[PDB]
Amino acid sequence: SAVRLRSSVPGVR
Amino acid sequence: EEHVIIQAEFYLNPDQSGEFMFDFDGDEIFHVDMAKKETVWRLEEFGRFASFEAQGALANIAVDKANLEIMTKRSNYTPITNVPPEVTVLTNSPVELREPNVLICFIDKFTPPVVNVTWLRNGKPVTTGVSETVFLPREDHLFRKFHYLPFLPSTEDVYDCRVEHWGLDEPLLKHWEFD
Amino acid sequence: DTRPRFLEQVKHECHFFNGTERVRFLDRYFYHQEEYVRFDSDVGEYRAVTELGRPDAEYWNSQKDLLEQKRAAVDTYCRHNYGVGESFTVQRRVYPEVTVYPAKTQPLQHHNLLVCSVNGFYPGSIEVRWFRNGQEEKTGVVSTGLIQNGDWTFQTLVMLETVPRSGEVYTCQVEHPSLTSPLTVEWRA
Ligand SMILES: *[C@@H]1O[C@H](CO)[C@@H](O)[C@H](O)[C@H]1NC(C)=O
Ligand SMILES: *[C@@H]1O[C@H](CO)[C@@H](O)[C@H](O)[C@H]1NC(C)=O
Ligand SMILES: *[C@@H]1O[C@H](CO)[C@@H](O)[C@H](O)[C@H]1NC(C)=O
Repeated sequence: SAVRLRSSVPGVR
Repeated sequence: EEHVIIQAEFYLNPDQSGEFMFDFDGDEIFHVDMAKKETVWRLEEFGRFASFEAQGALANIAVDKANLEIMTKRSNYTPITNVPPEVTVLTNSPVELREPNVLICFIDKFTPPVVNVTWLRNGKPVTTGVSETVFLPREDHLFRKFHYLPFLPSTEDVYDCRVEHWGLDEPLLKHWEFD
Repeated sequence: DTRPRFLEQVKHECHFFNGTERVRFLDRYFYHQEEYVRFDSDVGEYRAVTELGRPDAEYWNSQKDLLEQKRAAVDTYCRHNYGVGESFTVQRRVYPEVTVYPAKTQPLQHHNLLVCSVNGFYPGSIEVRWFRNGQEEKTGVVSTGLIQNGDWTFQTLVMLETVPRSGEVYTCQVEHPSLTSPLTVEWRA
């Protein structure tokens, strides 16, 4: 089935 | 621990190169071809059992690119220090004359993830049948990479794997020959 | 090209102990080789690893929805993906090929090295031992160590420094998770 990805988090400023 | 699965990403300036892959215990499960927007399984069999929506990788890489801009400023534009590779050439099985084999060029412990690799047969570049991996992550956050050359062993041929990297003063040649 | 380079890395790590019985998730961010901020599922919040990551730790920890996404990852991400890939990763088993051939430690000299070549196996955990006439030989053993081939197989060479005498039978013995009993290969002088 489908492999899920983890989000990369947008940094500050 | 028994196993580790890592979703590893990078974005590199000014090359504007970004990579996305999954690692299982040190082997590549798949990577995403960013230009083609396609999931590339390391072994073909993998894609019969699992799927991955390549588009999702694209979103992460865009964030990584934006984060790199932020961190570069924050670091006061402190650039990466070049770490040159260790290079090893080996065969994947014991060599027997005129028995098809494969040369492996292992390029290890280096950064940034940019390298020029050339296979040489008797001093000449060869490209027939060659293949290669993407840049693979290390636990020390340097990189490693594999290049492959199927070949027919003979007493008449010598081989070299030639590696160029910004951390090297001259190209590194690693030799292989029968015996 | 002497232009300076700048590198960002992200590693989302799932660590598994005893299947999915115990699972740890790490959300790790890097500038060049330097980890600057991380989420550890053991903690449940982002923590700055270096000063460079402090603004992100404070900013990210102020986002409750984000933290709950990360806090659930051991289930929705790690345990999930493990389930997806288990049949061809965790359960992957490939038998070693074992070859024995003689070699030389120094050119011109007579054969004084026995090579046990173990190729194409998965996973990496392996034990290779040498025997001379039924007795384990523990001296003079040198190896390449465990070599990853990059294609989901390993190899290793295990060499025995010895001067073969006529009649002697040497045995290379291999233990590996894919095997239910030791694999032995003999070599005679
Ligand atoms: C970057 O420069 C600022 C001042 O503009 C300074 O406060 C900070 O410590 C510098 N970053 C370093 C030295 O890594
Ligand atoms: C690879 O070759 C290209 C073309 O000559 C060159 O511009 C680039 O700097 C080289 N990269 C490395 C890492 O040597
Ligand atoms: C390992 O898994 C088995 C089966 O789920 C269980 O009986 C055992 O308690 C687990 N060990 C630990 C330390 O959780």
